[PDB]
Amino acid sequence: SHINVVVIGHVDSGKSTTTGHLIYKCGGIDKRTIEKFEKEAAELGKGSFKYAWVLDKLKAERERGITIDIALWKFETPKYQVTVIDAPGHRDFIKNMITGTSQADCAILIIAGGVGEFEAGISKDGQTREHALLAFTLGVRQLIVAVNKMDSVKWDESRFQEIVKETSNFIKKVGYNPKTVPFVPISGWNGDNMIEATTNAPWYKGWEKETKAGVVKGKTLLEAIDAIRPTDKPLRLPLQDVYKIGGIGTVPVGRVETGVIKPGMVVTFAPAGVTTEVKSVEMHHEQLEQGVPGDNVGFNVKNVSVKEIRRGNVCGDAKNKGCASFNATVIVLNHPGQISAGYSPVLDCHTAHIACRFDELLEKNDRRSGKKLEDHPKFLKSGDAALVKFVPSKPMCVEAFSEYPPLGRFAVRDMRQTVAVGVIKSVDKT
Amino acid sequence: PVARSWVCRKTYVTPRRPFEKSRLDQELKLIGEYGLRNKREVWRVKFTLAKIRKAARELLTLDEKDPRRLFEGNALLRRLVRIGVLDEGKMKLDYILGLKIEDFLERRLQTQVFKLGLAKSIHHARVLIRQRHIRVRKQVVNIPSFIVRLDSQKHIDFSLRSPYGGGRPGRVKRKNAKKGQGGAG
Amino acid sequence: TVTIRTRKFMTNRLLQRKQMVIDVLHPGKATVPKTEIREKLAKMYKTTPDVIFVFGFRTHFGGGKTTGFGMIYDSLDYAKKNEPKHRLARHGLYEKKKTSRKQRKERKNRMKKVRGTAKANVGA
Amino acid sequence: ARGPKKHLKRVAAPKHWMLDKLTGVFAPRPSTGPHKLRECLPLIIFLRNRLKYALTGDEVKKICMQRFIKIDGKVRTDITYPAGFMDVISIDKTGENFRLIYDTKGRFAVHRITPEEAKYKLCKVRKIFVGTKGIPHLVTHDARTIRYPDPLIKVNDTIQIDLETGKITDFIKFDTGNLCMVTGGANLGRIGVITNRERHPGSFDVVHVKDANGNSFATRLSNIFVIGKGNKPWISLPRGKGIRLTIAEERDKRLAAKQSSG
RNA sequence: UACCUGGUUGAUCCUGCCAGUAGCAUAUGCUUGUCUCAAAGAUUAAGCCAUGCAUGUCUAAGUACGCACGGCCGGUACAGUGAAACUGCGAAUGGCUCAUUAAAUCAGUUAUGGUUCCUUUGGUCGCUCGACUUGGAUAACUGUGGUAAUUCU
RNA sequence: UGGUGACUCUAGAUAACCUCGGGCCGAUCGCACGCGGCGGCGACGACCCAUUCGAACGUCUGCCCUAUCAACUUUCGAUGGUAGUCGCCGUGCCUACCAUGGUGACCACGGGUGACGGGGAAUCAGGGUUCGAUUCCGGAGAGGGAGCCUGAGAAACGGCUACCACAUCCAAGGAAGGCAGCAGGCGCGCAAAUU
RNA sequence: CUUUAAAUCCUUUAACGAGGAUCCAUUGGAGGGCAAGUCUGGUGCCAGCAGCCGCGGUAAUUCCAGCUCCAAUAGCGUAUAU
RNA sequence: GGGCGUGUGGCGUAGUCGGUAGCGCGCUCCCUGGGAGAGGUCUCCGGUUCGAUUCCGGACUCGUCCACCA
Repeated sequence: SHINVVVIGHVDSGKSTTTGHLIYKCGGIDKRTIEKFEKEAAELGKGSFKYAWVLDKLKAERERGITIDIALWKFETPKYQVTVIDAPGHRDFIKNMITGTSQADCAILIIAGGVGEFEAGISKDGQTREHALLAFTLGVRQLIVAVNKMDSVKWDESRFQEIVKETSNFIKKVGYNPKTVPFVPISGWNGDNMIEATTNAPWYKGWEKETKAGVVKGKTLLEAIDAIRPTDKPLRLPLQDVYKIGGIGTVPVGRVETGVIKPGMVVTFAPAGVTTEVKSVEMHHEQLEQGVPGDNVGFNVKNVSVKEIRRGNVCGDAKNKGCASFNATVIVLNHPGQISAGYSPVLDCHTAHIACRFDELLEKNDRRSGKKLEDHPKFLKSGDAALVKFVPSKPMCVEAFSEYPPLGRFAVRDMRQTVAVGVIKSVDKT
Repeated sequence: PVARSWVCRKTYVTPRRPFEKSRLDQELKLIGEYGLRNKREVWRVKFTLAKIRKAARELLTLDEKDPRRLFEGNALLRRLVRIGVLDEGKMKLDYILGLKIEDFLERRLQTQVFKLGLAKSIHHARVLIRQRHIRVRKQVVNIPSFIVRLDSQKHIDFSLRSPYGGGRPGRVKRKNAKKGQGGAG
Repeated sequence: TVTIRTRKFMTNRLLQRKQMVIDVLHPGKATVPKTEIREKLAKMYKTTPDVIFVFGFRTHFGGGKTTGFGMIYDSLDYAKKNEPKHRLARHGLYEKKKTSRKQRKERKNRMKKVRGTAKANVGA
Repeated sequence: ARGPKKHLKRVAAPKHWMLDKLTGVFAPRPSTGPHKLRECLPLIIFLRNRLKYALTGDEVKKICMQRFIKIDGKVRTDITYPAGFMDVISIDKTGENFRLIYDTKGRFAVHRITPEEAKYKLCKVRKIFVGTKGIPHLVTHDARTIRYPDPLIKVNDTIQIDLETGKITDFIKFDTGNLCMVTGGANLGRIGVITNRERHPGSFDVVHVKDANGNSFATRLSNIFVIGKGNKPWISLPRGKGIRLTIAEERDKRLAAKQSSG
């Protein structure tokens, strides 16, 4: 089977390094290509980023040493064909982190074990807490915590147990069940305990997590991934990029959130409003008979220009609607001021990136009990929960949370953060 | 090398002067009296008259007793008498020149429906061709430009499948009957 | 009330069958399917309906006449001997290959690259 | 052409095959043999188009290897064999024998011959070849190299071969008073008697031949093929007997048959 | 259907061109109900090409020790299919394009007594004055390898 | 002996020759098998003679514009005589030796061609004018030219060997390429389809 | 059902299926050449029209609109070739 | 989509120690010239702040260029 995994975590926690090295040991990349990246990285004074260079393809990413856009790579496990979605750990690029997490079925939270790094990551200003919250808010119910950089602390057990304890209390407040989350001590740089059990941690007997089939045990991070698809739902493949290949034509690229895409299917592009036939579906330069949930495919479309469709657009089956307005329950997290009617921030629903206006603040409810406190409040502040009517600036496709969960959850952003996250209750379809 | 026809012949000829009053009237008298659909089929029938008249004219330039004039002459007069254009009593090659444009206009099937009196109108006669309401020799003809021959003149009649003939009643009667018993209980 | 007659009946001592041109008279109703033609021709010659292979039908305008042509055999062994392979499957008694023509060639010249016994091993 | 061709077009094929130009792009290329590609008749045409035994060419493929076809003594398996002039095609399972004689036009007439007439064939010699030991030879029109002939067989004599042995029985002199088969050109398909020989030093000679009903004509000797003595042939003739009445009378004859039947 | 009309002048007869008029293609514009047919990267670039594909082939009857199947009647070779490989034959046809070329190509006409010619067909092939069947390679296959890499070995 | 319009044709006789990179003269195969030994259907294999398939060269006649192209061809073959070589063959095809011819006011030679030729298409009273890259025949060529192998048949290109242009992968040592084939892509464009 | 290798379309058969049969035919013109308003208002040698001749300088038969009308009719205009 | 800018009246444009919202054409009115007058979502909200077009953040709008060969 195929599964998607998004790597999230605080900046410099070793996300790209752990991911690039995991892909290497799984045979996803040949040794000579790694040796090339190691030389190029050394020439820029960054020899300690040879594995991150696997994911960082943009010049701006290699120059700053931080991940900016989403990188899609593959490798196989004894049970699944995994597609990793390396998400940026910097605040300015949380938008790309949301469109990448709304895809993944599972999330690997990279936490640095070094002294000072962990505290900075779980701080009120750390992204470790914001990422896990966004992951759970976007649909990712399965979580894997990888305590990276265990080599800097000489694989100290008390330090690992400390990180596991605090992380458990945190993820529990977010909504996750600490018992269903495996904690794996690793070293993204040395490659310790990633695919093979490390000898530097003789105290570590392995992780254990509760599943619907019982208790599963393991030791490595690869085994944690093996211990991890809405194919029955309408097709929803938003675009990440749009390519113009000579001889082939226009080839949009993206990941399949729900449903299945196949050659010959009549698809519709929203908000563009363009319907055409899919000629072929490819996955890493190999043609497929079909793209199921999870596959980051590149499909060729007929009679459609690269100017008619762009990044942010959502593709779907034309035979199996748009949104004029939708009421949704939102929770203000961090907003330095007040949220009044007219406020038009950007909402990240599944992989759609549209600016929606807080048309009307219907009700203000208590975040814990859900009981209504005030009708038609003048404004909202950090900590408040409320039922708000939204109106997208551009055509957008959303569904009720109760009917289609993957398309019913979204994120609100502004003033340096994710000011709110919510679930759609009802939708007024066009 | 692909096996197909690529043989085209235009069945009509547009006139040289397009905007003179004299020729404009005559064809208007031919459309309205014979129920035609455009001016093209006026010149189309005028084109096939120009084919036969020229084929008759050059036969006169060949002198008499010539077998080619004797064969192709008698071959041409064989078809003119079999389609009800020229009578047996005027079977000779000199008479083709005096044959006029309205002469073929009787032998359109549409006129024969207003000639045999089974159409209220010559313009109603074409619709009986269009709606597959009449047949000739147990063969329905959905085209009015069928050139009826002299032999099938007595075989023109309503089709077998026709409400106006011996067939099923039409949709209007099947619709005026469903409320004729559905409104009465 | 569909009555079938004969046209152009001649023997095939060279082909171990008989061939005659089918004429149909179906007034008021549709072109009758080829299955019901066989048993009607079977009782018209008092022979077995399984070797009656009619095809090539063509209606005349307005209906009432459709014109086809078929072949009736001597026995079923010749009916499997001298016949285009598709006419067997038109009854649904023979199953042909299920391989797409491109899939035949894309494998075929891929056996031109490797010399040896591995020609049968490259495919799947 | 960097060598010999292998194909033939449906439009460039000879018209006496009477090939529908709408069915296929190509024509069945006649294999090389005892008769040229012009005056041959490939066996696929004889089965599918003249007698309608088979409907497609692959339905001739199953029947040709059924070994039922006997062209002039031999059983051929190639459908593209050039069955030329007076090749006796006998078919066993019907017991039916056939022979190619021209019509009044240029085409080949579908003629059933009697079994007592199917065992022998007339052939025109091409040259008197002298073999390597003072051994006289002859090549017929169908490429039959016959050794030790009757020495009175000259260049334009016709000889009567038995197919069961491949040997001569009697010969017919090129002399005035003999029946003739005009084979080639505008007079292809006429049967008449020899009237006069016109000599030509250097070019092709011509002989004038009068038809039986006085329709006298001429044709060069290349198309001339004598078949009989006096007024009697040595083979069975199809209807019309090669007289070539003008198109005035075929129209009368055609209407006469439909007015007598109704 | 061998057909003209307007424009020099104050007006006239003329020379006389210009412009209309009817075709036939190529593009293009507006519009578009049915149905049968059917041209379609020639003009500029005989300019440049990704991918894929268009030339292979076995009969009772050239060479079968791949169990890869498979029969048992088995020890007198092989049931028989049979991949591979060897041999034989085709790949010189067909398709595409029109750059060159102005008695050249080509067309009609003939000449080859100035020439070769696979196959087919038909003749030959005990005509010569000395084996109951001769020799040794080699592919497939078994087995060890190279080179980043090829329809390399 | 026999033929042609005319042979140095064919056959015959003779006197010899039999090319070591050699002219043939079964050192095959299968199904039925019946009478020590004799057979049947064939398959296949060849050398030679015809046959067909062609090609190759010749004969005669036929081409578009142009004189601001009137003289050209020529010992670097131009037209011939002689004798060879080469070639499958005739012949300046080439080589030798002699002769001085060969073409042109009947338009040669030269240039242009937005020129593949022809059947043909469009237009027309009659006469013509224009078109014909385009399915039929034939020619010519597969980036540009040159050279060859194999085979009956190629100066072959979905066969090789060079140079020239363009262009692909590399581990930098090398290797490989030819859509004016079916589609398709860019470019060129006023202009032309589905990998 | 038929068609065909398998289809598609054509033809065949049942069911529905138009009253302004709103299931709504355009393209060019309306001074002459050349079939077709001395219609109406705006425009005022301006914008523009028209292949040609020619029209516009305030009552435009030639511009722009509407109404009407004319030719051809699923076609027609325009460009360029002949 | 990565980096840079541009947005303030009908037009295009100023400007702003953070405090008054402009000029020019335009439309209005007055005697091409001059005068007065109408005319603003300072892209947007949220704060910072005694007072925000400015100060901050955010995305936005358009223009710009680097990327982008399933």
